[PDB]
Amino acid sequence: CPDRWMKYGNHCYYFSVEEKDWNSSLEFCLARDSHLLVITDNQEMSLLQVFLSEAFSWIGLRNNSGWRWEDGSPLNFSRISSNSFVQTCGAINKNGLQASSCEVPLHWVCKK
Amino acid sequence: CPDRWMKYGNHCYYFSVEEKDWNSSLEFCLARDSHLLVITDNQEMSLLQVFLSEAFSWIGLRNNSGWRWEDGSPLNFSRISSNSFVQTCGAINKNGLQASSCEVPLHWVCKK
Amino acid sequence: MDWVIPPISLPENGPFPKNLVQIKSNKDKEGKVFYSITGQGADTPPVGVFIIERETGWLKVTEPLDRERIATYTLFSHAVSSNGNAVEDPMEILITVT
Amino acid sequence: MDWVIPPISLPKGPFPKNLVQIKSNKDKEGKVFYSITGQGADTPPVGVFIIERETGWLKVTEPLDRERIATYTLFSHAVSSNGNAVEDPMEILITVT
Repeated sequence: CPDRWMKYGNHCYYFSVEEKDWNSSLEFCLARDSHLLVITDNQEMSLLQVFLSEAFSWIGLRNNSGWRWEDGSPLNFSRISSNSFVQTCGAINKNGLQASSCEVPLHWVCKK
Repeated sequence: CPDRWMKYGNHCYYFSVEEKDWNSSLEFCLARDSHLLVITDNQEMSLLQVFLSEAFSWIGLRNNSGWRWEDGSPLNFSRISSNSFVQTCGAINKNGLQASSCEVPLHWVCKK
Repeated sequence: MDWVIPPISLPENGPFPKNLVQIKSNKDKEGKVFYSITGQGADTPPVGVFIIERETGWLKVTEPLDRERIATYTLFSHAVSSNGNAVEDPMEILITVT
Repeated sequence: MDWVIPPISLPKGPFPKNLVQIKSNKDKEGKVFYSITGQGADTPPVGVFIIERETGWLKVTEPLDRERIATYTLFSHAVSSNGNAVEDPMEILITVT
């Protein structure tokens, strides 16, 4: 994996050390031949969570006619909580998935 | 303890067979020389839940500028959940305390 | 305000639809009342998780909830008469998944 | 609709404790002032949550183990200098976990 990226299995992950809104995070990953985090299952989620704090990180999940990942796939595991209906982008911290307004600057995770 | 009441320690509990609204439940217990359940502590709440199902039972708890028992004492243990702001009477099931509209007929518990 | 909302706690299982609680407006004492619900879980994604019997007010869950992925559902119940005129303001109903 | 609500996660020591900073993007048109209402805000239990009026910093004031509410339903408001609302109230649900 490239420098500053973490290897887990057959993939490389980038945990940011600064904050960007959802759109800018998505763009940052794309510029690096990667994608804003699309979690495949509970094992991967649990592993990646060990590297997170209580602070939230953007992932490639949004409420677009239901919670679905950026690769078109609908959310089929775990659970996401929300404080307000305007929170349409998804994020993750060490405790789970939560919704946030997309304009909020948060850390983010890329996966290659 | 009177017939059909359950004895535990030096106390007698009545677990209703049918349903009544909150005021009617209160009146009933008073007519039987007792009181619609005022749970004293987390110990007694735990004791009680062993005998409850998923169905809710009325207890002597109401939201009057905050949740408090009919003896005037504020609720000082556990937690109560609610679906709607108009649910101002308290009930309990095997999983916990929940608010309900007072007009709803529910099973109830008396203690003497 | 004449809404009567029983305590709602999700079960643990079927068959579906499964009855949760019967909601009602005491305005039904003056005339026939018709019920409906809106909000996530009702008319917004996830759609149709919950439905309400228009004439009885029986709120029902339509599928095992392991099929859905949200923590809480904020529904709104509505009550109107034959002509469609509201006999209550909508009531917010929060359902938390345990 | 211009409310921006970050993800809230409840945390004892430095109270009051900041949770998140909320804002309305209407602030790019004028000075906005924030307030919150609701059980846990302006009604019993009073002051569990407070918000910094000019900045939008929403804070919790005590360990929540001292409270009995499972989920708080708060509403945020945004008004202008003249006291007129520049947004409809936003409901903010906070579950104690």
